[PDB]
Amino acid sequence: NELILKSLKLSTTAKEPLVYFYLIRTLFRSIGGGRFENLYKEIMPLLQVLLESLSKLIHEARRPQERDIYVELCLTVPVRLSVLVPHLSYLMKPLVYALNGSQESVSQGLRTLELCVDNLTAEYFDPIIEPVIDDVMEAL
Repeated sequence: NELILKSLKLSTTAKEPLVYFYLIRTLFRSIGGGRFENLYKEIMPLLQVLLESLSKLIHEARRPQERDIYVELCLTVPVRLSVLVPHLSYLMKPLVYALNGSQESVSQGLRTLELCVDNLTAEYFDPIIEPVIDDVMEAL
């Protein structure tokens, strides 16, 4: 938790903030265990909202690689789906970006969508996907 919070805090003021996001991406990729999602549960909203803000307010400065990193962090959260049922609105926006990206991002987005459609009930999930259903279906 301390590492994640510090990484974000100096990412707010680093000369090249992408390095800290690379570190967080590596951490999420290489992490696995029962207690770590329990530790991420408390700090989920801050990370989600920060990734949302950076993803929406980026204009592809150097390449789309920063947006790719942001969406990969957003959809590669190690927590189980049961805890992740709330805050799904933060996940919905990067879904279209992932589905419109490269091969790995497309695969990650498709895996997230498959995990989402079957577990969640229709009446709960439908309003959440409604704002971006047209673009999601076009990309699909």
